[PDB]
Amino acid sequence: DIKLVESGPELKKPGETVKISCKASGYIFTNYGMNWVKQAPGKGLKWMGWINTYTGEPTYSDDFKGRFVFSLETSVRTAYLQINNLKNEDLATYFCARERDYGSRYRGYALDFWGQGTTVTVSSATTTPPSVYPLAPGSGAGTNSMVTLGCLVKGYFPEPVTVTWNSGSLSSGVHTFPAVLQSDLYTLSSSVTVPSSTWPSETVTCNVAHPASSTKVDKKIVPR
Amino acid sequence: DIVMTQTPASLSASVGESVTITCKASGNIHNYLAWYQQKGGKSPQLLVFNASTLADGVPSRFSGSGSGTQYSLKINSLQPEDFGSYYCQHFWSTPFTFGTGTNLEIKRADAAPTVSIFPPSSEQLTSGGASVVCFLNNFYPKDINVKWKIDGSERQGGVLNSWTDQDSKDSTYSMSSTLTLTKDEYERHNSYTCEATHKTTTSPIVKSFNRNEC
Repeated sequence: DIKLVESGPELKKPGETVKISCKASGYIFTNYGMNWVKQAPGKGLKWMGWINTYTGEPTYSDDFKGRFVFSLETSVRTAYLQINNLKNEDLATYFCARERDYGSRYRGYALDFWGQGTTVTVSSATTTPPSVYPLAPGSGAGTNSMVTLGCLVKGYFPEPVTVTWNSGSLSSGVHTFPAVLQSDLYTLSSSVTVPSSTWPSETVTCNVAHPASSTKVDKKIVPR
Repeated sequence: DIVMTQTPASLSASVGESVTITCKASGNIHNYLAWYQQKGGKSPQLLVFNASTLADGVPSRFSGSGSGTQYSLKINSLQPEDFGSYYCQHFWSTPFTFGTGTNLEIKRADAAPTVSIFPPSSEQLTSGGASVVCFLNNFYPKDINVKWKIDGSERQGGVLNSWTDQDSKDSTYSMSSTLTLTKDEYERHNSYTCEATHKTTTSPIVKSFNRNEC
């Protein structure tokens, strides 16, 4: 019943500001403190501070003084995290988390319910849609019980993109590889393995979406 | 401020095996500590709070202990999906700092990658570009090297590699390697080869095609 939902991924230029929201429900919002946690890619969790949901008074880690501001809008059980004068080191995912209990102030409590996290990309690079390419086996490879297919999602910015197969009806034997940034452009691929007795007989398509550019491609994988 | 020193940085153990993660506080935190588990690209999950109390719904194979400055997280009889990152955190006085984290990998039998190569698509070539892709799927250990060869000569420039996280079901890893060239350079050569060197073989595990785009 209790759940915290955060806003979507943000793309901001250095020097700009970003405001993240965290909507709570399922409990008395004003009874539990709300904490904020940062996590840069491949790095660990960093406590930023917490905000007293009853008084609105924030408490920041000395490492997050000045540029960060926690706020509230109790009316709609929402907590906000605003970051001013963004810099590349602010590029990371930010989580809001509820304190498991209450009653004390000087002490803290474990974080039981967490938002899904909001990824903030700090870059000057421009938004670019991806090109979606079908990856079908070579003509003269054949043979076998299984056949591996794929899709190449190239030249987009920023993250994320979603890639599914046959609208999600194909999930077994699927591998989606993390995007790699090269020259301000992202590239990612995904592979799917199905019975050679089913493809090319039965249709296999990868569904690709890039929210930032509103791109939606359903690329059918056809023999060569 | 009280800082948490977590050990070890990484662990690798087999299903059914046991492991212990340590976290020492720079000052007495009187049991105000919790342990979290975090899967790649997901919110951390609370495992234990108040040093040894199991969070609701968490398997009993996870247990916490300790007092003063010394705390431990013990995982009893590992399950395939216990891989991921684990963090401790204290909350005796702000700041409520987290430990550096411990990455846990499930150790399994070595497995050679299954290699698949893919010539550039017709729609990418019309755009003037040409990416040759190679999938190296379901292997263990994670360490692997891919070498690209154009007409027999290694090419190390314009290559982008990406590894997946550990598979929750079979505990293997997979990696994709993309070689990008202009359509012009792609079409002035014939054989394109992708060679993987992995602990599982003393010879390269190869896959190639010639520009009839076989």
